[PDB]
Amino acid sequence: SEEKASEEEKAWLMASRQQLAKETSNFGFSLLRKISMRHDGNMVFSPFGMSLAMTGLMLGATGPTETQIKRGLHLQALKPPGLLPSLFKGLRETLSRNLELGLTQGSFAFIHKDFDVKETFFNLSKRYFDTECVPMNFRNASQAKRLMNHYINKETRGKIPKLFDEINPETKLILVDYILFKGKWLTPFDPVFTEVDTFHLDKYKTIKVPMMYGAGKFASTFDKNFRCHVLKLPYQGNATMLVVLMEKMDHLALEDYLTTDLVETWLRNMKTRNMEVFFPKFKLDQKYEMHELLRQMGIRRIFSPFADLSELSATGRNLQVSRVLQRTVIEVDERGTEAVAGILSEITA
Amino acid sequence: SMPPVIKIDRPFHFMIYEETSGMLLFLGRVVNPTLL
Repeated sequence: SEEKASEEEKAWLMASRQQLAKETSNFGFSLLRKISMRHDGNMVFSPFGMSLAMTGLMLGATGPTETQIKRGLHLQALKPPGLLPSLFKGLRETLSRNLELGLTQGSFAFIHKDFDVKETFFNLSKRYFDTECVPMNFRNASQAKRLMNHYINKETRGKIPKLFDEINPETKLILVDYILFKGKWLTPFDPVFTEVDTFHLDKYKTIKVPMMYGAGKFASTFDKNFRCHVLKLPYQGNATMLVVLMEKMDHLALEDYLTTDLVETWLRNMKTRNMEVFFPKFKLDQKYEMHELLRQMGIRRIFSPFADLSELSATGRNLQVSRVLQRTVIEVDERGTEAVAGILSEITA
Repeated sequence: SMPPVIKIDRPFHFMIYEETSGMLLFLGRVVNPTLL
């Protein structure tokens, strides 16, 4: 009947969305791995937001330029058309159903003087990301910097006031995607019990830090192979923070073994018990030039003189991505967590 | 007769997930909480 064709399609959408979530997590773990090779110390970024940024590029490329991006994001094929819109519609729904989540995302397209964008790409960007177009003069670099930093400061609500540092005058288009997460703990820590405590930087050195304290039902498990505790710190709106604490000072570096299956194994072995939790407050602010990193993930041609972005522009040929920068700030607190990521892509002539 | 205690008093990894979709929103490592 009419249900038959739509009932099969819902099963497929349900399957495809699980596949996309899994692929985004693994994409994230790949990045964490690449990033860690250069940066010791604290790190934070948004896999979801990073892969939205890249899929934004991808729709716009063709040939080896496009297919290299699909591989880098782990975006494997699906079953048998024209059902990509339904997949994005389904993702928005899922991220919109729970009004307590506190998650907003958005997208900008900053465009150079009279550089005409193809119509089908403009449309899709609004349909999939609700992209907002703003004319620009990147030749007048100092002026464009101030104007773009105003827009990102507005939308990130003051937490990333200066995303842009230097402006390449040969820039024809830059795509910015942002993600804002205002999470409230499902049971907040009472700041009356926050105390100064000893944190171990390594086997020899220590430092004193504010430790928040909660006592009650928490979900956790102990992986005996990696010798680590995993703990769920739930938010309102059906989000959660997984915390992974290694028992011994790096030894078996988790980064290199981290996969969707390992996390699924932990989530399966969780048990809930009355327990006491000490957990430190922290702010992070990190900034990563993704260009060379993405190149290591096999996304090459988009950055080369032979980049094919002919779905982004009809005529324009000598176009390429020169820079992909990601800036992420997080603040963990007695009330919850507030995390903002901004991601920009410099398209150059 | 004595509740377990988990003390995050050493470097750790964190992941913020939206549980309905399964999307990894944020991913990180904290090696020293007193600085950016």
